[PDB]
Amino acid sequence: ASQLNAVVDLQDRNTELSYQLLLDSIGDRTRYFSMWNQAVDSYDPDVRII
Amino acid sequence: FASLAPRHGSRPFMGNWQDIGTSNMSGG
Amino acid sequence: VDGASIKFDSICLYATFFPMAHNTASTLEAMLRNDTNDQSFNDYLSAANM
Repeated sequence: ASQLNAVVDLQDRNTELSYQLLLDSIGDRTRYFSMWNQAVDSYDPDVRII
Repeated sequence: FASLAPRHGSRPFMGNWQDIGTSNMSGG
Repeated sequence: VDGASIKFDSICLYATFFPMAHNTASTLEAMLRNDTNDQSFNDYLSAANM
């Protein structure tokens, strides 16, 4: 009825990186959760550093 | 609100009082 | 789709000051900083838009 949008979004926010850093602080990020496709990007440590 | 709490024995298993809000930020 | 395109080069701000006397404009400044002399405005439409 009031039609007043409660989501005020600002384009100098990074909601994606705010969620990537939030999952690190609350849980073990190495684990794989398929439902949210929660599988963190991870290079091999012996390929980067020879 | 002891009727909402599980009973470990005959005492209500309550949480702590000051554990209600969050305070975490990106380094702070 | 029809190829119209706008491009803004520069946007400048103008402000026309009344050249009021520096004791008259100091008296008007000091009267308008009272809580009883607050400038109160009103939208002409004054409506909720649903």
